[PDB]
Amino acid sequence: GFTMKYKRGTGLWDEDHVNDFDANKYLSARSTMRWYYGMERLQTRNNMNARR
Amino acid sequence: RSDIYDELLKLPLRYALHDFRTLQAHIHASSGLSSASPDAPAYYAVAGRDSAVGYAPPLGPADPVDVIPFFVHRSSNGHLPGKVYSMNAKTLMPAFYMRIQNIEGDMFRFEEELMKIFPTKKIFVRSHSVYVYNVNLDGRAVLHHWLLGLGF
Amino acid sequence: PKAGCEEITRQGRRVVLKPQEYFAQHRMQVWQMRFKEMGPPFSRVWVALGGKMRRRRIGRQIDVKDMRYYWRPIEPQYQRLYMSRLRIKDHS
Amino acid sequence: ITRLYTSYFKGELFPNQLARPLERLPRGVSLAAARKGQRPYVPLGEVAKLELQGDYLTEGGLHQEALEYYGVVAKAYELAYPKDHPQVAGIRLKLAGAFRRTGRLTSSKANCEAVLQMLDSAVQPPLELIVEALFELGLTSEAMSDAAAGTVFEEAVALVDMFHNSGQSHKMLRLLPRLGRRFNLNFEEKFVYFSPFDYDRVFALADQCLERAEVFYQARNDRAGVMRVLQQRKELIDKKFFNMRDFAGRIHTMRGHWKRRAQVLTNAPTPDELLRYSPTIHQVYRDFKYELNAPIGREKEVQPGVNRVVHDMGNPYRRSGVRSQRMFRDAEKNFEKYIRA
Amino acid sequence: SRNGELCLQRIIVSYSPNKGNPAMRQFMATHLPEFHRQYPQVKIDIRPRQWPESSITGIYRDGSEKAYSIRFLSSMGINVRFHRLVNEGNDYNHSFSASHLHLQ
Amino acid sequence: RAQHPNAGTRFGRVYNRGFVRYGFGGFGMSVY
Amino acid sequence: ASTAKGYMNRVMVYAHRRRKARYLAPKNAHVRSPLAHKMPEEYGNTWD
Amino acid sequence: SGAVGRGSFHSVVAGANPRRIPTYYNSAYELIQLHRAHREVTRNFLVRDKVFDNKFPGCSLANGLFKMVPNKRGNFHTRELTESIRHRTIWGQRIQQQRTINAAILEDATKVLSPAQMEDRFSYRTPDAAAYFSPQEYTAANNWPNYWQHPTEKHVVPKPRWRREPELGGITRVRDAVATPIADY
Amino acid sequence: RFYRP
Amino acid sequence: YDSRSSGVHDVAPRDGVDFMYEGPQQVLPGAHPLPLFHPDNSVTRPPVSPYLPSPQRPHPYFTTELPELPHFQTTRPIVYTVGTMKQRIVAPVFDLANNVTHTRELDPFIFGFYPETEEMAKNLSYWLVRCQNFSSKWDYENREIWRKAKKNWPNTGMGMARVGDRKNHAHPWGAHSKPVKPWNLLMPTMDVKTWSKSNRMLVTLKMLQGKLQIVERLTLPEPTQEAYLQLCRTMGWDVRHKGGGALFMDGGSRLTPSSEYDRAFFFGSFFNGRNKLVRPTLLCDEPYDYNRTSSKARTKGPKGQKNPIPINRFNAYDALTHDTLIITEGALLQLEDEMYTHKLAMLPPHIRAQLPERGFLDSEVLGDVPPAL
Amino acid sequence: NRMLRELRLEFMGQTTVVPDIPPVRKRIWRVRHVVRVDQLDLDEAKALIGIPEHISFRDLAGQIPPTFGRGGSVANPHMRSKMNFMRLRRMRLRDVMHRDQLEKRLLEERHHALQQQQQ
Amino acid sequence: PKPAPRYNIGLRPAPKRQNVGGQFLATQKHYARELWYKRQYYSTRPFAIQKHMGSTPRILLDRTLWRSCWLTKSNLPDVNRWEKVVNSQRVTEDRWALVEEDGVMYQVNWK
Amino acid sequence: KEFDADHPLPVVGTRLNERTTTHKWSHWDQYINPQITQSWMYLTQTPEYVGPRSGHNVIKMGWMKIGGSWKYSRSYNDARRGFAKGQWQERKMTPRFMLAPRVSAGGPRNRYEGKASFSRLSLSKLLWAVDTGRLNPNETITLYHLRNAKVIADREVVWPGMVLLAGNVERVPYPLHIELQNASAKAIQLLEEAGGSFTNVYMSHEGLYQELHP
RNA sequence: AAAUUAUUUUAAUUAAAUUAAUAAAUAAUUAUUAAACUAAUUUUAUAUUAAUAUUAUGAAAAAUUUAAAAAUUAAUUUUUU
Repeated sequence: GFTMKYKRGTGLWDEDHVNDFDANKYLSARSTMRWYYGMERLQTRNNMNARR
Repeated sequence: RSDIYDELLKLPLRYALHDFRTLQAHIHASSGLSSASPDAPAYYAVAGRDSAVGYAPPLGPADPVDVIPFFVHRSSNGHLPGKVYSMNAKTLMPAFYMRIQNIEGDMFRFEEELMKIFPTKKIFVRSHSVYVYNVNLDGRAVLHHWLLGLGF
Repeated sequence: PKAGCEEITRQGRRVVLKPQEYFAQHRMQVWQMRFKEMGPPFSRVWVALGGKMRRRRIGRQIDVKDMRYYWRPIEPQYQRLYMSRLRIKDHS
Repeated sequence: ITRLYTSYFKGELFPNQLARPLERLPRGVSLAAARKGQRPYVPLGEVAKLELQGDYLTEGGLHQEALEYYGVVAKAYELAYPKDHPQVAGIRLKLAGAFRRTGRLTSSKANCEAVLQMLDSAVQPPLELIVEALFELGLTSEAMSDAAAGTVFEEAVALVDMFHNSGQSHKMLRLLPRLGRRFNLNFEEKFVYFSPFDYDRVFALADQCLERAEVFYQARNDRAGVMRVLQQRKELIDKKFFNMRDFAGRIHTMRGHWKRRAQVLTNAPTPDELLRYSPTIHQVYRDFKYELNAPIGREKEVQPGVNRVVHDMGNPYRRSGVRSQRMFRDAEKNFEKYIRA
Repeated sequence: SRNGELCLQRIIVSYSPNKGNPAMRQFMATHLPEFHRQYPQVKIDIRPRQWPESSITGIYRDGSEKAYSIRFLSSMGINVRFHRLVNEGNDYNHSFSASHLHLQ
Repeated sequence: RAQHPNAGTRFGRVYNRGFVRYGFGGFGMSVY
Repeated sequence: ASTAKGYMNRVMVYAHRRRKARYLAPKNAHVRSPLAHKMPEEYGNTWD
Repeated sequence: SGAVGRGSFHSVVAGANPRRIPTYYNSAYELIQLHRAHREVTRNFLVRDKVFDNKFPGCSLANGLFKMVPNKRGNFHTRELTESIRHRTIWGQRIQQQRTINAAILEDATKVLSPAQMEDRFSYRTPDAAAYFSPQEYTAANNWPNYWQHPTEKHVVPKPRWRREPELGGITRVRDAVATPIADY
Repeated sequence: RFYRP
Repeated sequence: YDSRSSGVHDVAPRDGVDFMYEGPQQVLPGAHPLPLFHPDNSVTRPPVSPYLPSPQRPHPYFTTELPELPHFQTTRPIVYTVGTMKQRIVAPVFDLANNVTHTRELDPFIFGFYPETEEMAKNLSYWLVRCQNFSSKWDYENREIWRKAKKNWPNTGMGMARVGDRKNHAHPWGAHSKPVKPWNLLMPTMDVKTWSKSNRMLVTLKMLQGKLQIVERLTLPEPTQEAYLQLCRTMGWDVRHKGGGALFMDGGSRLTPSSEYDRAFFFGSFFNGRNKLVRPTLLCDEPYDYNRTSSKARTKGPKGQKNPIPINRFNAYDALTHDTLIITEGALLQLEDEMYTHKLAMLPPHIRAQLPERGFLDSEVLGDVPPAL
Repeated sequence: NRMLRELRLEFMGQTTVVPDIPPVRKRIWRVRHVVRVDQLDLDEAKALIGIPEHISFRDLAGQIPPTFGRGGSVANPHMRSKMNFMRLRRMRLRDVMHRDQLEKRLLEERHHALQQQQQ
Repeated sequence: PKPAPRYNIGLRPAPKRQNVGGQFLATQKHYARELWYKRQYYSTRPFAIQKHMGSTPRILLDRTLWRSCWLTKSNLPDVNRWEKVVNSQRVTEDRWALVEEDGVMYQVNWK
Repeated sequence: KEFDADHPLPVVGTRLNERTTTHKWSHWDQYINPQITQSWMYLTQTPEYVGPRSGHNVIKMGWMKIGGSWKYSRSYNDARRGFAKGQWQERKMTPRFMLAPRVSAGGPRNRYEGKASFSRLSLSKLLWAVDTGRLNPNETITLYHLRNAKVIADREVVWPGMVLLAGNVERVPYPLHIELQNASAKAIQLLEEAGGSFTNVYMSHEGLYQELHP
């Protein structure tokens, strides 16, 4: 349906306007590397998907 | 209103109030021009200088020698911090309480000046506000006639 | 393995988000036409019209054929019944 | 069900009835150190009733008749208690306040100057007395038309502004406005107020000495002094009020949470013993010989024991497979370059 | 107290110098240095350990002991449970009743 | 069944010895 | 006697309901009787 | 459309507006919503030019492309960005217009009576502004949140006779003798 | 929406 | 309660630590007359502040400009709104080499907003909820069980239980009737109006607690982790798991402010210890819930806002678990910039009209002032 | 039970000292089968408690405060609980009217010290 | 605006589906006890074996549970050597069992 | 109170002392001395939030505890299912709605497609703003200014645009120009006395948009 | 129909009428939340209300009153932590 798709890239950083309920209180050393690498992936995973 | 202002001018209140007439925003080119400085050069006025609704900057302290111990700020839109909520709006209960939300200072030396006004309304103090109970939109009108007298 | 150890390995139907209702459902139209709610805050009468105003007129009393013309309040015992379906919007 | 209290109703229990300690002047301090800087069976049950009957007479206005009672009490008290005792200093204090009503200021000041020499020689006098001890002496000084030395009132408070914990008075009473759980019936229990002029006597006197110091300068016309009396007095009451301050708990009526009372009637440090003993100023002596860590530098003062091998950071991924322990390899060797001195 | 001499010897105070529930750490600065003056002949020893065995326990000179839970219990209560130890001697358990108003 | 508080003995009914005799009226409960 | 923890918790042996405020008048409301809503001296007025 | 004083075309009726050049207005609230609006158009260009800097080598393979599909960025530039410039321009005029009047007022006014009283006649110096701007000057009220530290009420907090302890490790430690707390009833 | 029926 | 009146204690001192109580003069380890659950002195978690936070000092920082150091006024002119501290602040910023260079005056609106616990709770109660693993809170439902939907024995005449289709929640192979599914769990909507307040009353708390430290640049010589522990060793930070950590709001240097962290530091800030590189901001966009009523009947989701604050903004949890806070001026420039128009919109009108007189609304779009940094 | 309530009598064995005024004589009359009365002439009361003959009782009572235990009997236990509330307020105000009366006198002096300063 | 249901989050382990509780309360799943070690109602607290619920354990000792059962092979590798944290390090000391010899107790080696 | 200091009253605690709990920090003790809010377990909720629901508010019987007696919840087990849905609330007695007669076939205050129902912008509001400084008195104050200056929000400008109401405003002091929709006759004769104007624009919905988002 | 999970608490009570192709609906009661001190008396004594929540038709021993009652019915004070 309608899910504010005009906001996906229109945030100021990469972790914004992406609803990720799967969080945690203390994300550990490699759970943080896993997180930052994650936001950008589903930001470039989405793009080159939508470019192809 | 003058009728309410007596019920403050009668009180034994420290931090005296401005006299009523000098508390009024409501009163020689042509018998004197209007208030908002429209001068003789074809009447250029100055924007925020006159107000028929009753807005005006705070008149200032009561008397110079005293130092008021609480300060009630104004809202972003000008009017004063009194708000009259209701107990249990969900059931539309007509039993109301007030809330004095925008004050800084020592609320207790502020709330100890409400007690002298309402010697019968339960007043509770909290970090930000000062709840006074069983006082409805007429009590809202008593406060502002006081928070104007105090000079805020 | 724990909830049923065989009921949870073989798979049945999985349930999902349950759709909501028309969240102005309870202002049904047998009031949106019969009554109208008047009043200042914290006193809302649901004034209604007279009971006998269309059926039998000839021969009824002369000064009671008009008590049917005033916007009377409905007695509060019904105010609270009908306005109960409206309170439920966000209880507690 | 509305009560009548006709038949005997035993008193209720309530935190306003604690056995507060009588305000003792601290150990390493005696009276004059600050003042010069400025058993046998004796039927005390019979005189306590007598010494009381003196008060009712000096409170009514039969001062001469109350003098003759306090005489008797000044005789039984100096027989029961030894020299230097505080209570024997209490009665020859009111006795000295009994002469001054009847003009005998020759013995009033004299019998009141001796309570000081009976209080200073003690070890730890009650600060409830020694502030009256020279509040009286202040009055009988003026009653002798001594207009200046009658203002030792300033030095009466010159103790309670120094050696009086203005917060120990309402430590347990400060929190009672939380014990009420009702709001529209039996709700006076949210506004339980106890005047500091009842639950603090060393404060009352301090307020009364300065009030008398206000009228002694009112006559002498010492306007520079009447201020440093007032501007002193207000800073004395407002810091006593300050120790009753607390914010309202839940305002509307609460039900059932009755075990919450174990949280309201407790050791709530009054805002005097809070700002005073703040953790940052008064710091907690933490000895690492009992703990299991120290700041980076001091990593050898810690809890000692039998042979210890420092294995590694207790990183949890050591329980995963090998491709997780091939990562995390250079973790520890990096951590010693962080705890080496 | 028996013939002027107390019937309690030790008051074991197991606490943690850094962990939590300051009730004990809050007691050893306010009350304990004053309960130490009234009853100096009580050999108060204290036990800093990681998992505080949360129970005050007096060791009476009769050889017997008596513990007291101090879970979740504030300083003012710990003050009382101290003075509840120096009072009783743990020497007998009698229902206060008719047959027990006169012990002998 | 009309379950209203104040319609009978509040929660059920019990027969303590001060009831089995001296019931309502003092002349005693029928049984017990 | 048999007092048990509180004002209005007296005899507690008769099986009457304590805490019941016997002094207060009955809420006769709808019931039809001469005894309705009348201070006891006005009971003889059975014409109103 | 209105949005400025030019009058919307709904002055089809030839409603004139005489008695003009009448008000000096400092455009206080409008300069505020300009700095707010100027932040958006720059906070929008930042987005329209987001270009992959993949600090990770997993999905580095796009590190040259923009972070928005070419058709979308070609839209968002035109839908939201170029709108926000118009919305920024609007305030950039409602103020540049109001200044033009003030420039005319502040000349015809400066003459008449005083070049000293002039910027007092056009002032807004409420007697309390020392509360908000230079609170060191303000005394006539006690508007601290930590009121017990206002100089007129500093005499509330106690000044503990503290001390250091080298045997404890330089810990500061107050020399107050604790008052024996209440115990029983 | 599909309203709950 | 008070059970186990015996056997809980050993009548013997452990021959090591155990020790009698000598006297009233004995300064016991840990003892203090206030009920503190984190008894930390100034040697364990030492505050990085000019003075120790005292009740006398309104804040443990330079209330005034000290003469022997360059003073840098705020990036923006300053006004004192409702809650602010009405007291000037000057925080000395630290060189990377642990030296103290120029002192910098902080904004009394961001770092001067006095705390009040119940308005950081709205921040904490949000985090302790937003930081669940909602999708983990699944649970089987009555229907989702896959058992016979037909009573095998109709209960007619014998003493069998009045039960059939036993896939309900009573039986050890059943599931709930109203179970807990993620799409039934509320993620709370958090306004920027109160997230900002709930961040400013903390980053002031971390200043009143004297745990606030400003650094010129959070940059490493090389991106290796070892260079980030070596940096912490000179700066004295304790990123050990147990020693209270550090919260870096990396905004870059004073003249080169940047939101995207210094790539050098970012790769070096991956230490297993207790540290959390957060984004240099306190605001976050308005919440929105496109699936407001039921629109999308397939979303997994929680209920509530579909735009949760990400994990690495400045929150209340990681603000109180990490003792020291480490802000580069490149963040202070961003915080004063992003909250300027917010600080001004909250002043009362009789004040708001005085700004262009006092030089607060100089608008670089009109050209009355050369553009700020 | 209503009459007994107006004689301050509920429980068995309770005891009160009511006057012989007329509308009490009916209340006691209706409940004669419940109470056990005893009459005292006032002179036989001025001696039951040792009282000088000259002191009347309308001056003895003019001394006790009117707020004796359970001051008033207001129309319902709420109005009771707001008659005890304000009574616990006029205590707060009694210290607060005290704490400013110290300030209002220091303020009126700080004015005269200032005023007379310029002379 | 309306603040979240902290209910019991971050403090204590999840409650178990009482009669009461909102829809937003996330209880624990069917057939899963809220207190891990209370398999019975009288199973006593395990001495030094905690289960780390919540986030990834900062410092996972070998003798605490993490999504796992207890394995006398993997949890306590050597029963004679006994670990702890010291300066945030997983060190291992010789296990000592206390015996009294002279009225005081001695931290004598255990093996 | 000790009659003599030498015989101190003993400390033999009661159920009001020996049974207490550790003082958590109240929002005042953390407002005084913020040096004690040392962990997130100190940020306890609003004092008014007592805690989660813990009892069954059974009707006609107070608030019962959990695990309590269900002898008297005969109608709580029946007011938890919820009100009958799609069913007349009034089981007998000819529902009060059915008794009253249908009036005005759409309703007594119905809004059809094209009804002139305007949200009331009290003149006091507009006059309050113009001095406050949100509105510029020079520029003819069309509804864009009112919307963009946060005088009125989105939730109050529907299709009939607005309506100026002279509410208690006995006087308007300065020449004020407005382009609003359907001022009240007094509100018009108030602006027109002070040399102002009021040219009531009554735009179609297509015009309502292009005026708010030009 | 069967169940509905957390002791040590801290303000009381019953009601009985309009209607029912015979009881989810109303009064009255109870309840949750909240209220203001109108002559009557003692210097006595007084639970009166508002707002909402509410799946109920039948009252021991008396005093009497209908009815072949052979009890039901009216009645009205009880109705234990």
